Amino acid sequence: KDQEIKKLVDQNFKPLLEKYDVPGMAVGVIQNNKKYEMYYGLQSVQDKKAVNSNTIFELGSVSKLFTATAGGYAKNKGKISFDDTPGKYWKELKNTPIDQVNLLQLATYTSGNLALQFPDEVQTDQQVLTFFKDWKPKNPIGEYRQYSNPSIGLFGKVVALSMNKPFDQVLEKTIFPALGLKHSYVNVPKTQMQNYAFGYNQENQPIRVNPGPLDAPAYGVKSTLPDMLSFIHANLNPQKYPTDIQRAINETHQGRYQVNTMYQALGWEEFSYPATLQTLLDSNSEQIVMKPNKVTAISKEPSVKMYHKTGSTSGFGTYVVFIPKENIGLVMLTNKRIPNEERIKAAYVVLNAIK
Ligand SMILES: *[B@]([O])([C][N]S(=O)(=O)C1=[C][C]=C(C2=NN=N[N]2)[C]=[C]1)OP([O])([O])=O
Repeated sequence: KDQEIKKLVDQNFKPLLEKYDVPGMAVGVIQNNKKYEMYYGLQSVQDKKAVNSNTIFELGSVSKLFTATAGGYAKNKGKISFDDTPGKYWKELKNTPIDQVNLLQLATYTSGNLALQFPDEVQTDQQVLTFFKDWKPKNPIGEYRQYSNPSIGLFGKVVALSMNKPFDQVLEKTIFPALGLKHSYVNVPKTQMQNYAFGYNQENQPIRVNPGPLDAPAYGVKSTLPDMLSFIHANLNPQKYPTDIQRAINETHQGRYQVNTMYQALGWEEFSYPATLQTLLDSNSEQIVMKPNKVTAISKEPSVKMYHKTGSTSGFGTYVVFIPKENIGLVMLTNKRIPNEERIKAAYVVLNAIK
């Protein structure tokens, strides 16, 4: 039955490469503290270079899981409180309307007036500040979820301030080493550049992620399959990790509110396990991801939880899912974006099939 993991991944993930003309894929499963790595295709088409365990992929919004973790770590070191407001850490925002939004609300997208992206004209340090100064409320604060790069991006920048280090150094010098990660970066160094995949766009042109305002906390991490698998292992089995990072991790698992069947935890999305396929699919529906939705308090506290997160940049897809009580998880990394539904559906069949 260990011998079936490979066959399951070939049945469910492998056809997506022909169907979506994807150059390269890495799929990892972890089960009962045993890791399985499946690699497909090429990290770079023009160089005929294979996907392998050194291959670095862009994680996109799976990056928000690291930001959430950095938030949990800073809360439990007493550097921040989730009841604080950003003006306490970014002086220049004190007494402004955005300083009525607390850090949890920023992290969990409920400021009530923040869209998916910054405006394209917002780019520099000063334009970012200016944007947050000029910010004014729209929906009642804390009542409306709209998925948002600037919201969690500011939470990220506040966490770095509370730690007196820029955000990239928070991850690379504190958070990634505490998790045992060897090849995860906000900035891929010179000596690893030959391991960094090209991404491929919808016209199969090789591309990489562009700079943008507060990109690191929102979508700027790159990692390998083994690293991601270690991250899922941390999440599934955090007793082995330093106390500090354990408390951080636990903090990311606590659901804060519900949108019907989807609970919003810190970074992660949480569901009752077992979740139906449609529950997992509808979590990244146009309605949930693209438009405001009024949240409610958690009514049904799930006893057995599962967690997932999707991520995309223009050239890369990512999906990450784990279920504590089954001691199982999966990671998919592609260097071409494929529909979220496909990633979700393939992971559902594999994880169900293994028990
Ligand atoms: B995350 O992956 C955020 N998705 S996004 O639509 O906001 C997005 C951010 C950044 C890029 C990009 N910048 N430079 N190159 N590519 C593209 C898209 O959430 P998710 O999983 O997509 O819902």
